[PDB]
Amino acid sequence: SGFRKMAFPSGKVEGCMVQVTCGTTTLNGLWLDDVVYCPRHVICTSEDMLNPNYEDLLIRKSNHNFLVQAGNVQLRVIGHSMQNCVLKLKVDTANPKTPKYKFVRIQPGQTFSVLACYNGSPSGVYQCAMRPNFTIKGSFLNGSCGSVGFNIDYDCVSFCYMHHMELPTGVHAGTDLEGNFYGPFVDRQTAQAAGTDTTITVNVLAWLYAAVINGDRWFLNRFTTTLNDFNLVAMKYNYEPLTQDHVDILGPLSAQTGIAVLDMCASLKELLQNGMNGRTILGSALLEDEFTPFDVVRQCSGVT
Amino acid sequence: SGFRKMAFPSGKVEGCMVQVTCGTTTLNGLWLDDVVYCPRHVICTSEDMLNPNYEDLLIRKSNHNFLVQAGNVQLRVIGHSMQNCVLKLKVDTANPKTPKYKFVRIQPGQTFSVLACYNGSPSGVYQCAMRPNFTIKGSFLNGSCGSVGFNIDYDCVSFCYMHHMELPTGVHAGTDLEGNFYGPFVDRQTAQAAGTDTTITVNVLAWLYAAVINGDRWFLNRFTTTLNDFNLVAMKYNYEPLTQDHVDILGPLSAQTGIAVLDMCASLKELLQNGMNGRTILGSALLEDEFTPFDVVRQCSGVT
Ligand SMILES: O=C(Nc1cncc2c1CNCC2)[C@@H]1CCOc2ccc(Cl)cc21
Ligand SMILES: O=C(Nc1cncc2c1CNCC2)[C@@H]1CCOc2ccc(Cl)cc21
Repeated sequence: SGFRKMAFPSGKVEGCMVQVTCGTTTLNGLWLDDVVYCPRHVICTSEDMLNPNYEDLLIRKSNHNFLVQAGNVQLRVIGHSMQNCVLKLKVDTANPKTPKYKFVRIQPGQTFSVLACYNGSPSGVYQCAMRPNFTIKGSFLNGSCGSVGFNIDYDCVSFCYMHHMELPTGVHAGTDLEGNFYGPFVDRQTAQAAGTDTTITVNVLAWLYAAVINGDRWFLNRFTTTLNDFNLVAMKYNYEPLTQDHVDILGPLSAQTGIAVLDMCASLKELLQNGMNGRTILGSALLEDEFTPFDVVRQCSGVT
Repeated sequence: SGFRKMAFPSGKVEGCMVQVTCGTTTLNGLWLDDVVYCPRHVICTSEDMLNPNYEDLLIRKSNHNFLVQAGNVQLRVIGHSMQNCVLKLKVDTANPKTPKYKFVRIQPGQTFSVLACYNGSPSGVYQCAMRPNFTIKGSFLNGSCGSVGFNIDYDCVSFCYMHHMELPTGVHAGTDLEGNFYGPFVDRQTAQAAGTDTTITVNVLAWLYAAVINGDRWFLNRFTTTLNDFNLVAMKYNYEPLTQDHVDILGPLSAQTGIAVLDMCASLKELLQNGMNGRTILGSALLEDEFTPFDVVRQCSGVT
């Protein structure tokens, strides 16, 4: 028992982190097979970030201008190409620690682990959610760019995020591993609006089921609701609308606990309208939305 | 910017996890150099746990009864000894992935990362605190015993915890890597009282400094207090008494923010007496005590 904000073991990803330097800019790269992936802004100076023309900036760079260091050894760069907002540096050596991997574009509301890195070295790992507005609330300092987010399914690492930018609001923005930004963001130093963020309703419900499994049951009530009535409340409290697709993925948790999805929706409705009344759920005084129904099933069953 | 409950990268520890089986009991072991460390209750059946005589139970076991599997290969056990509540299995092969390491006994209030494992395989990593009552609030299912807690300082892994038991309250108890339980616990299936738990005051103050660094400043007030007045309030709210030693370790955070330790104590006093008034600090609606002053300095500076 017990329920924690658990990250995936980061070993398979640590073995892929390298340092990439171009001119005076240094950031993190991801070495998979004979390719190193990093944010394309490694070719910019601070002044270039105001309005960069990446095609023109990259044209002035050659393979020998990209310094790639893995641990203490230097990698020989034999090719370079830009794909959307990432640079792909072809190296003459395959990473011997390359795990089985995939590049995946996650959906808003999905969770992943971030391995925060500086100078190609890992400092920490944490679990977070891709917000419905395509930002992440990470912990990233200067030099953290190129740090990646991922999920693991037994021996396969599905890379889903690469860190690029911190918005003036202190929230974070990045790309998938093909260099496409999540959200409307561009890699320029210009104030960019992240949309209205909402609470990931399906995740909160999954976390309420995780609380029932671990013994926190005070929030259970004698009521029920409909998907329509619940969504009227969710919209009022800036929660994402719950669909039958969301109800479907809550099925295993509904089965284990014997608490129907709409009954759990009624508990969530009362918590939204009345608050916690100074009480806690799984050690939190607010409604947690950073665990998906899959995360709750995985943690409660022991998937290694 | 941003502040997360960050765990240490778990790679160095993943390379040390093995599965240990003795009879019908399987749990996790820690392979360092030519020794495998695991909870001594691996030699018990469920029935034996009621009132085990470990000296007598171990006497019936020989080296060949301890099955140790690392990944897919079997390790040859050439010796066995009990040290307090851990078994040390001498193997004929040194773990080639043994990182630089130390065995350390942490103090109550200190934090560490847990690599939860099942059948010698890592499933997740999370950061937690050793409670003032020597329990931890982990996330451990059946088969998680032998999972370890640790800290990392550049290339050295200081192992501080090995998981052994879940109390009837759902909280967790374990030993240091010499097999000494943290707290008054014994490895027997008998209801055991964990003392009154308290909030780790120095950690809450460090986390308030981390909030100021990241922009959450609403809780700052025009007041100050004394160590005596503050401790009268801390005792009322079941907080640990703050000592000059605690004030001393908050020094770097006090310097960075320009907010004197007793001024931050006054903010904490008002938060204890009045609550948050429906507001959040670093995305939490309660006072977080799972970040030490060292953790806040490390995360805010970027120690890899
Ligand atoms: O956001 C950026 N980096 C950064 C990333 N993550 C955390 C932190 C920082 C910098 N301050 C400390 C915290 C850079 C600098 C600003 O101008 C731009 C513009 C576009 C892009 Cl893609 C990147 C950047
Ligand atoms: O606590 C124990 N294991 C366990 C450990 N962590 C999490 C969970 C469990 C079991 N239930 C699921 C969650 C075992 C069984 C109970 O009797 C004892 C008595 C003493 C000792 Cl050292 C160990 C144990």
